[PDB]
Amino acid sequence: NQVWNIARKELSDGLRNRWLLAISLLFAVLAVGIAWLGAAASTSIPATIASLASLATFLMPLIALLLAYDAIVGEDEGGTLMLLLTYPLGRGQILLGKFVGHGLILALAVLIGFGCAALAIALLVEGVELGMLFWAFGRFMISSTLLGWVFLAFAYVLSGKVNEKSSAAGLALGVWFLFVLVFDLVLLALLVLSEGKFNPELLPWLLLLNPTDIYRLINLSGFEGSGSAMGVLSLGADLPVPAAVLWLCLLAWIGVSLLLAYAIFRRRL
Amino acid sequence: NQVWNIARKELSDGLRNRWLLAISLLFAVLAVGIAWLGAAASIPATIASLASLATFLMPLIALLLAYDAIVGEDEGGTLMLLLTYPLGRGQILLGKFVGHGLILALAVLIGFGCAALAIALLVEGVELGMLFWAFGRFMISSTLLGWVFLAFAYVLSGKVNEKSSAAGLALGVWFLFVLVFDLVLLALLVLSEGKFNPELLPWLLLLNPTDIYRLINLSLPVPAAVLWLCLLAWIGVSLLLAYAIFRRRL
Amino acid sequence: NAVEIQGVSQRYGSMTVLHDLNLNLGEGEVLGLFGHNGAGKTTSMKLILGLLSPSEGQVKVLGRAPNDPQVRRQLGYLPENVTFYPQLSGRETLRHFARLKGAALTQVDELLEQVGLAHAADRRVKTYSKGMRQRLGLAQALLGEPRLLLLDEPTVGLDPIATQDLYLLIDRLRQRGTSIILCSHVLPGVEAHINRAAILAKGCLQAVGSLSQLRAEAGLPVRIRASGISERDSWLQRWTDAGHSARGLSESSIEVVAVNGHKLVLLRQLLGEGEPEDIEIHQPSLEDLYRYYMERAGDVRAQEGRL
Amino acid sequence: NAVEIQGVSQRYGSMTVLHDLNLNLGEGEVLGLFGHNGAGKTTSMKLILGLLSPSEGQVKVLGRAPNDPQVRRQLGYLPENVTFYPQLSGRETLRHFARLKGAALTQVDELLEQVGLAHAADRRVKTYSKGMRQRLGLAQALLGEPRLLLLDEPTVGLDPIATQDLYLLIDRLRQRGTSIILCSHVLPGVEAHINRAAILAKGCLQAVGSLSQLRAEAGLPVRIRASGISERDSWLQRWTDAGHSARGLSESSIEVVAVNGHKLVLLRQLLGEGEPEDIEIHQPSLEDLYRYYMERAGDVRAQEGRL
Amino acid sequence: VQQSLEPVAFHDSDECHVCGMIITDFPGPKGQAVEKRGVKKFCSTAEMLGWWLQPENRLLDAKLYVHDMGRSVWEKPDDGHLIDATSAYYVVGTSLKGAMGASLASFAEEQDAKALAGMHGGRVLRFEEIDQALLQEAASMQHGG
Amino acid sequence: APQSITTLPLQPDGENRWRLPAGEYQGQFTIEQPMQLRCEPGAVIQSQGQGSSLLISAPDVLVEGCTLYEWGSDLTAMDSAVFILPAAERAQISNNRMRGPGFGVFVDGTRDVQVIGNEIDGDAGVRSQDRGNGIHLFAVSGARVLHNHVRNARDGIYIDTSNGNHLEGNVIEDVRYGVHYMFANENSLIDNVTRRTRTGYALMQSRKLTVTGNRSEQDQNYGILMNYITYSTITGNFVSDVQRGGEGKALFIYNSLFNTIENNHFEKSSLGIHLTAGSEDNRISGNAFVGNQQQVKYVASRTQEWSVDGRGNYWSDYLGWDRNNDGLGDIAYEPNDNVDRLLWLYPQVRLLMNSPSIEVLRWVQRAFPVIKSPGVQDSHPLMKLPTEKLLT
Ligand SMILES: [Cu+2]
Ligand SMILES: [Mg+2]
Ligand SMILES: [Zn+2]
Repeated sequence: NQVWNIARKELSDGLRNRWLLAISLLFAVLAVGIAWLGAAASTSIPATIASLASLATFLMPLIALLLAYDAIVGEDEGGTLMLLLTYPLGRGQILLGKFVGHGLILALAVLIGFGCAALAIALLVEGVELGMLFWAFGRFMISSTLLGWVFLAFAYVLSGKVNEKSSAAGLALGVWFLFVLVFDLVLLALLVLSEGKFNPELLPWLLLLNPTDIYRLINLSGFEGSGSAMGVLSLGADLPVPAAVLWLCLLAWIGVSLLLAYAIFRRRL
Repeated sequence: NQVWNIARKELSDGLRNRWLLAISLLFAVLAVGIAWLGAAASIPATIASLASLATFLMPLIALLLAYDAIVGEDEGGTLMLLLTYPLGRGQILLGKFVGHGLILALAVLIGFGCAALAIALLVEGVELGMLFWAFGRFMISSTLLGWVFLAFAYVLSGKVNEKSSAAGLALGVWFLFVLVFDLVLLALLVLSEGKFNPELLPWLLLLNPTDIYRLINLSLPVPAAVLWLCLLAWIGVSLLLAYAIFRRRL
Repeated sequence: NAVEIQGVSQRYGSMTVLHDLNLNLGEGEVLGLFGHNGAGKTTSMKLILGLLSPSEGQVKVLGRAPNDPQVRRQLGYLPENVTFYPQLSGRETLRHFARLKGAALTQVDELLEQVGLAHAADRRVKTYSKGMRQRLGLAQALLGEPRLLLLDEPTVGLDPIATQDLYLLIDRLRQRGTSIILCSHVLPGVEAHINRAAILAKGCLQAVGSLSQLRAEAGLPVRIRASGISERDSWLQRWTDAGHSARGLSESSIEVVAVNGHKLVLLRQLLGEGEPEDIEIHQPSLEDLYRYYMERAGDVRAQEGRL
Repeated sequence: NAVEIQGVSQRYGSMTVLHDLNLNLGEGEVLGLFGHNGAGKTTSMKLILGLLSPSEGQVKVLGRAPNDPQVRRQLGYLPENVTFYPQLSGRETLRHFARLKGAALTQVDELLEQVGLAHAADRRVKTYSKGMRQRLGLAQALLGEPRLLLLDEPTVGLDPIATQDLYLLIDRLRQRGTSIILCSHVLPGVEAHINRAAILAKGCLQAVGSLSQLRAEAGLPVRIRASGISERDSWLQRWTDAGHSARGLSESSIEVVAVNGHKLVLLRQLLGEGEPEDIEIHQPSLEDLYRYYMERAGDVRAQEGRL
Repeated sequence: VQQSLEPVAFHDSDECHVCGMIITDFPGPKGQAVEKRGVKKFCSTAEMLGWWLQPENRLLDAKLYVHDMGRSVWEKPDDGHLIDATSAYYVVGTSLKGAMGASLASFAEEQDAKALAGMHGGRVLRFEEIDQALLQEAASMQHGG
Repeated sequence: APQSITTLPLQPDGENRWRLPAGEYQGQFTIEQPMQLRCEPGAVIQSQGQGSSLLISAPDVLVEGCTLYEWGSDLTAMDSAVFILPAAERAQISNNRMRGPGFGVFVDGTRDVQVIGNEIDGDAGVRSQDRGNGIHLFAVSGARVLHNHVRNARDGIYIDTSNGNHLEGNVIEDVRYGVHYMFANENSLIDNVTRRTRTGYALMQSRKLTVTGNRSEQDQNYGILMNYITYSTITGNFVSDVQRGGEGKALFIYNSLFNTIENNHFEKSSLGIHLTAGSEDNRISGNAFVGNQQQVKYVASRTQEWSVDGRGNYWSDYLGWDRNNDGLGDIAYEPNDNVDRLLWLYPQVRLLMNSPSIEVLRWVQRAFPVIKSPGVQDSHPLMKLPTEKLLT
């Protein structure tokens, strides 16, 4: 299978990037520091759960968009895309191989960070039951890898459209700024400026249009704690959906964007 | 003079930049919004918030302008062409500095006259004597801060050999001179549990040009003119260092 | 036959790009493609490579359809400007391309000793010059056992020695049954190694054939110069009896232009009287034939001191 | 005499990149610098342009020092792979260079008509191809009234018709009095246009002279290709006993590798026995002379399949 | 620093730092806090140790001096006897009338502190175990009922 | 000291009721009989420069309507005007203008005093150290002072060790302390007005006292000073525009305990409320914190909840929403940050105040709840103003 050949090239290409290594080391040391702060303040479990969720939300889209902002537009202007099209390959094989390689890099970074944090929690806090810790941290790695794959597909969509790498970097910066900061500030301004009198039924349903809030709604299901620890995500308690609908919505956010990236890459010539 | 001949080309090439236009438009929009929020709720809170916004964004504009002034011309191959012209290495750097300084002055004039016009239109009974003086000092200090980071970009561009490393060094310069210095000063204040010498902190506040801008716009054993002299020294020493780096490359 | 393009009239919508191109490539030929106006050469490139589907006619590469794996494992393509992956090394890029083409990995060693990259097989591609990247592109082009090479400017940035050695390797490959298509804008330099030339203008194929059949079809003046001639005053006028204009530029550098129909009597006149030093029999080269065939398709010479 | 190098020896530290170079370019002459082993071409190139200083030697460009402000106003330079400011137009860049060079702006549009960039003069050069960027780099090189031009690969990416017109423009500028130095890694294409050659080995200067002097100094064979004068096998035997090679080709083609020292007697018999109607006699060209002159200073030949 | 050790004499217009009341109007020992700038003055020792237990003033380099009641009369203390408050003997629970909080009578010797614990039934203690809860309990047991 | 019957005693009615006519008199005077003297406008009882003007030692005296002027100023001799002994009982002074440099109305043990509606405008001289007290109450029980008007004195309505009395409608202007209470168990003051006073209402070492409806306009230093008071009730007060003189605090809680602070209104001050570290666990719910530069000062790391029975306070800088439409916000309000605690601990951080790193730190506190220290937050804050009648 040529998909594994493209993925084997992409793994060794992406593991030699130094910005990725620096940001993954920063993520690991920040997760260790947040775990040590939670252990020192320990019951402070929802505070450190929300802090780890916010750290992963701020850092893992950055890792995915730094990996895949030049996957298609960097091959086309590098002259190797036409060469690969003359090789016995399709376009779905190239896209699937790049997605598999970058997803393996994302899963490796997630596993390193949330293994270091779990080891720090296990060594620091005495008498901690492993039945909650293993379940919560496994949910953390699975949802973090899903969020990274969401932004990988976003980067593939934004890279298959442009014809220059600088515009791809600008669109990646705009995508990172829009989904992380701008959407929550827009929702907060809509809630504050209307005092909760602007469509009270439809407003909790707008949280499903941002994957970075579905991630925190997944990871704040077990330990709500206090109502001030979420801000706008206190609107998520009014959602009548069960817990698996958020997982299905994250999978749909992967799939729809991957199909759109395949359509754009197929049309592009 | 060849300085103006290079400065006109630098003016045209900087005004035809998409990233600079986008960041300047966002800066003007944020300044108008800050003026609107200050007018709806007077003078020194709006001045302080605009000073924080300028301290956030004006190093970013000055580093976006000139991170590839020397290394980008070397990679494009026109740097070898320009040295065969009847030209000097000092004249090239001086013309680039003049053009980028005029671009930054035009940017602050637009994005600050918009805020002043919004303040004068929305709030009445505020007259014009204090507003003109405060805003004139404010834009002059903003131009001086932009010229400081312009000279920093001219220092960092001549040392490197590739355009990608210049962006990383400009990002490190932006991080170190805005966030890192004040954070380690605060950490030195906390970890020394209050027995730090009170005569030493306002004089190590002079080692970062961003807080010199805040001390200018927030009016301190220092007088009111040594801040301006320190800002001019921060322009001049970095310009001399950029010229000394440029004269010894290749 | 290797390439059997028949009746292709490829269009980009409301305008006609290619118009009735009938090109038959044999086995062991080094036929080259020339042309600068219009996208006639590039559309033919993508038609042979299978990147473009013909709107009319049929393209047959190696007997089969040009988008099959069995003809894409037997085809070598060297593009114009390939940057490759700057973080990978020389061995890893060739191993990746050999795994993609399904070739053997041991050849990855031999090809790296075949062009120039035995010493620099461990350094990254970001520390490579233009000629080294051309060597790497040739090395991935010769992967497996290709039967059709489609090189696009193979000697841009290369050595004056490696150019000669690359053409020697191309002659070795054409002596074993492979067929090469060379595209280049440097017409002096490829005219000593091709077997056929195809000139394209305005989308149409103006002339095809060997370099002797092109000179037979195109009546062109032969530009013979007898440098170091013994006598020049009667050499100004002895060639003009049969219509060969005798124009001189130095003490003895006279370029007599003939009519290509009286070559025996001019050589008899040159050899019976007067002793020469080094006669340069300047036949109409590929540049002059290209100029004539662009003029025949509709073109005007530029003014003096222009372009 | 423009460029009067009188014994420079450039050393980048302990090792000497350039060692004892004695070049003397004439007025109204055309020189071609060739060489790839050491960095003797680039260091002498920077020595002429004034971007470097001789550690032990003298350079005189146009009579004065190479870094004079009056010398540099009458000097043209076309560098390698130069891309201009991509957001400026094709006319604003030329206006900027004319203001920097102290020329007249009224010349500028005339140059935009001379190099063929009249239609694309109001578009940004980020939409330019390689050929139009080379035309823009030539148009800035002909600014003012230059007396010495240094072109490095001036015909890369250009059309063949544009290449021929560029060489016609070079000869027209040479007739007025300017002196041109072209650097090229492709030797067929400039061989008919240079008046003098200069081959550089690893820090040394091998041979300077015209092509006749180089062919006289180097005992190089002459290559004759004929298509059926009388017979291949009948003309195979005649060159063998007199000390010349005769290649046994396939059919109806005679290849003669002769010594070009006794050929004055030899071609009389070839005239007397058959027709010259399909023949081509090639003197040892620039590639063969380059191969010999870099074989004379080391650099042994490669294998059967290599490079 | 030698500039943080001199005790400043009490004037007739000196105001307490917390209550703001005229200091030289009430009986009982007073309190002074001398850091390297100007002096804080208190009308009672129990209003000072209340100021000292705050987290703002704990990390200061202030020297605390308290009036010595073993060499002075309770009705009118004199500024000559101003001992260090960190090395002092505080007896609490007495029925003597203070100024603001508990009647923390200060001494420098064993015998007078043992006496004022004796014929008033109070307890003698040191500086370092003065706490907020003990101060509130003493104030409730002295001014309640 | 001549007797009060030395002046012409024309007798209107036969229940020991006399009527002093208009005109000026001189010297000190003493009442020793149960008399019901009622003066007329123009009856000036101006003494020379010294002595108690009207010394009352008699039960059931209903002196009403004098124009006492220029009594003494010797405070250690207690040179008052209406010195009233414990031997006197049921004093009922009413409606007399009063001007002098000493004590206004001094009572030192009389039960059931009824000082009602007097103007005790003092002298504008002296440095306010020796201006004297208008309405000094020493060791009093069962008193009731109503509708009085004290002006330009020292710490005027001064209550010292009193078990049970009522304060109502007293307007107090240009004094040092408005109402000063020391050791006053089971007390009550209702609807008092305090203007331009140096610290306003000072409550020091009292217990079980009720502070209801009193206003405080344009004070300085402190609005209401609370010192060592226990089991109290602060309900319905209105503190407005406390300027600097301290930096200006509307409420200053120091060494206090289990009190009830509800339904108040602290506005336009530099500090809305300053809670000391030793005073914790007080019932604080329903107040309005509008217009203040800083609302709560609590420099500690112990958590404090400021909402009882599910209802909290109104905060002007609160940015929240009420989707359930119950009147209470849907997110908790944190009045303080960690940078505020760093500024309160280390004042040199005042130099590093407008820095971008400060805003970065505040955003880090908002995004990462681990680094947030426990504070003074209240769950369910109000969305509208709870007190409107206090705004009038
Ligand atoms: Cu008091
Ligand atoms: Mg609610
Ligand atoms: Zn006190």
